[PDB]
Amino acid sequence: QAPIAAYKPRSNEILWDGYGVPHIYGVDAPSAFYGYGWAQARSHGDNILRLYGEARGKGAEYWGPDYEQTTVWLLTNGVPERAQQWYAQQSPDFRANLDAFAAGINAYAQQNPDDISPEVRQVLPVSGADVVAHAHRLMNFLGGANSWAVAPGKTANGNALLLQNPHLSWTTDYFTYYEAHLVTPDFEIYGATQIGLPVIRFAFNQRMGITNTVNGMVGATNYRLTLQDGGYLYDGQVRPFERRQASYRLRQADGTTVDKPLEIRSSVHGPVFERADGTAVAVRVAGLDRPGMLEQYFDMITADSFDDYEAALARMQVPTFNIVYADREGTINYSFNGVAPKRAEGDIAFWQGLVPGDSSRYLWTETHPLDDLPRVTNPPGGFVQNSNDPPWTPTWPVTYTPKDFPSYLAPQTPHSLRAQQSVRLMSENDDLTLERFMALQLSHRAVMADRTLPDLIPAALIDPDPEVQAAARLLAAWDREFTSDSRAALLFEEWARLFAGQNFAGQAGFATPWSLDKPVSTPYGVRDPKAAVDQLRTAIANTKRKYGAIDRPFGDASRMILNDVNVPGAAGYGNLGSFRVFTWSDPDENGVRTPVHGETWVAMIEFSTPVRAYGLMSYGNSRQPGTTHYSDQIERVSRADFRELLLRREQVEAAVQERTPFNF
Ligand SMILES: [Ca+2]
Repeated sequence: QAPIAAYKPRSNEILWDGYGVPHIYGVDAPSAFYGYGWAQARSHGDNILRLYGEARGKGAEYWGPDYEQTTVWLLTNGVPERAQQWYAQQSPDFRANLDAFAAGINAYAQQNPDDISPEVRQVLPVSGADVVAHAHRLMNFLGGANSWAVAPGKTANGNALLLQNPHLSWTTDYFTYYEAHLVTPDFEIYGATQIGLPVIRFAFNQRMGITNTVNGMVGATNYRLTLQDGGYLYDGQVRPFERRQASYRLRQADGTTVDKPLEIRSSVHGPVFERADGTAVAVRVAGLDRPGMLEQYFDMITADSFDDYEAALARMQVPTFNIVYADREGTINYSFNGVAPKRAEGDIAFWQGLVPGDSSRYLWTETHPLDDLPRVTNPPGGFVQNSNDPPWTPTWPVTYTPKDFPSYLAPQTPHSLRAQQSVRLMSENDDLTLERFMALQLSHRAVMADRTLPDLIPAALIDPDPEVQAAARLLAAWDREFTSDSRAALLFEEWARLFAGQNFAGQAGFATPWSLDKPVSTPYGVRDPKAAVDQLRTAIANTKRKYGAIDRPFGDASRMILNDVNVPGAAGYGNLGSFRVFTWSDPDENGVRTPVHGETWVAMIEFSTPVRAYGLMSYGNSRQPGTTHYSDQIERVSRADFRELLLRREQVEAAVQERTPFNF
């Protein structure tokens, strides 16, 4: 009935498990934020300090030419200054949490100076504003993911299920996910978030949890300016620019710095940039007046009820993202979230291109409230999903159509085959257990082979080239599954690179086009079989060149390699239909390839009492030099051997490998 008793921390301590996951126990909120700062510094200190330095607008100053473009970009958009403003604009309670987090970082570095790379030492001390600045850069001035939520009625046990499944870069520093656990007398949060963020974006606890995917919210407008007589033409008149003289320091090879002038020009729209070709472009970013994004996430993930959650969401301080919610009470929700300008005309394509910058006709000033955006709560189908598809099949049966919303909010483009799989996997299954839920997450179907091979194979068999004939039989015998042992998968990928373009998203070659009326079974067929066979001819050559043969085992070429761990790969490209994603790189000279992005933080939660959750982090929980917690999870990933996620104090106590008492 009621959830299990909340644990009441009586001292400040971090209990680390064997995988380098910190369980931070604090006697109050600032204590927990401090411990969290300390832990992030231990696990990712170098890259966090680097990023904070950048978000200060001091990249060029600290590290020279390689960081200058970012410095100019951030200074022109007034990011470091706005962060100082946002910091002061925090509620006093949340500002104290931000101060504590920054102090935790500083105290870690103070106590462990040997753990801090020489190049980033100059960044210290960090402040609450630094924290705010980085979050500002990340959200407003910087892939893929899956998301599932399942309602009780669709499960065997009667408890909601949740999937957290972002697919960002395995290398990009600011996209590094970190797993942590925060406990105070008043709240509990478990999950993953980008390094440097003091709040957990992919969070769950005993009561509730959320996950995120990219929706590509069009939160900015690029205005083409008409330059005339030193100014710009606007409503038939020439307006002079706002001009501000700024400057920044650039580190030289000899370790000195040089002062570089930077004039920031602004039109009524926003700051002005000149492009390569010579187009003067004013950039107008929505939601610059929304200082509460971090606290919004915090209030969302510590909500005592769905009503409280929705009230926090409705603040409109989080500028983008599809956000999916589930709780132990049994509510599931999908929200197409972001800060979207109210506009009187124009579809999404119009607002994504260069918009005329000569007229107040196109100057928006207001943004949509939450109730104007596509949302689904407890739908008849008993699930919600999003795999970066436009928000038109978030559940099945659908509860709204594209007509119900302004045409500028979201595209109406063909749903990817991964997204089609996502809908099929949830809709086609009933009486789900957590085990089965987890099994479905591993899906790696070559859906595009289902759509194309029935037409391609017979066409290829009539080609006079015996090697093309053999290729057809190889593809024909394939079970259309991206398994390690597959001898046809690599060849099929190579054919698809031609048939459907290098991103596998091309549509022109299908016989039957995509249709929202058949959203999980179109597009289908091969429009021009003869042409497709010539593509296979080329693909055969490409496969042999890249991999050495047309039938090399998929998991022999596709490897997951971190430090000295080298394990076989399975699953693949989302746009080919693989739900579980590994975006394999181009191969090296031996035909070996590894994931550029794909599965990173993967968690599956059942809101039973107590909750039960399993997860993995592909690239471990630390990237600091010398850590044992970088390559220590990837072998488990290769076997889909998920860790039980430990939220209960006694579970944490049984798993502890390191104890860090702390003071605040
Ligand atoms: Ca150390």
